[PDB]
Amino acid sequence: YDNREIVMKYIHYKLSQRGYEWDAESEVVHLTLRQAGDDFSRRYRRDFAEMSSQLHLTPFTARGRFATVVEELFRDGVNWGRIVAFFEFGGVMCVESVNREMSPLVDNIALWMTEYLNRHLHTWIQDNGGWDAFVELYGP
Amino acid sequence: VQIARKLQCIADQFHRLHV
Repeated sequence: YDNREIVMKYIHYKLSQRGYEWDAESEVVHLTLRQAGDDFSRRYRRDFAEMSSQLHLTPFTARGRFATVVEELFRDGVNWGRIVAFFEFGGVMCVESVNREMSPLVDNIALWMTEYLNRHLHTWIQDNGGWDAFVELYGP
Repeated sequence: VQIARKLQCIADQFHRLHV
């Protein structure tokens, strides 16, 4: 399961569902991930609304904000819920980027998400049943 | 008001519903 295309497909979905357009077996993981995400965003929508209004994205601080939030998110543990939030947070930042016309920032966020998946979350995912475990937990 | 704190909190509520 390629972590990059997991990111790419997810970000593209979340954006196109908000009205933006973006130049981007195994398909089950992608479908399950974005379904869990839409459910996550819906339930805590007011919260995500308050979070997006405090992001305060600038081209200078962007990568710092991503690094900081993500680090504190997994600072004291990793579970599938937090991994979903990690994708959803990435989505929030990508949406707030095109909201201010910083399209190139989306590609960078996509890069950062991918880099974080390979470097940190990957070992956890493998040692916790792989993505198949996630599908069994967030599917039917 | 803190972003990662709230995100982490609701993430765990979401996860506890799946056990």
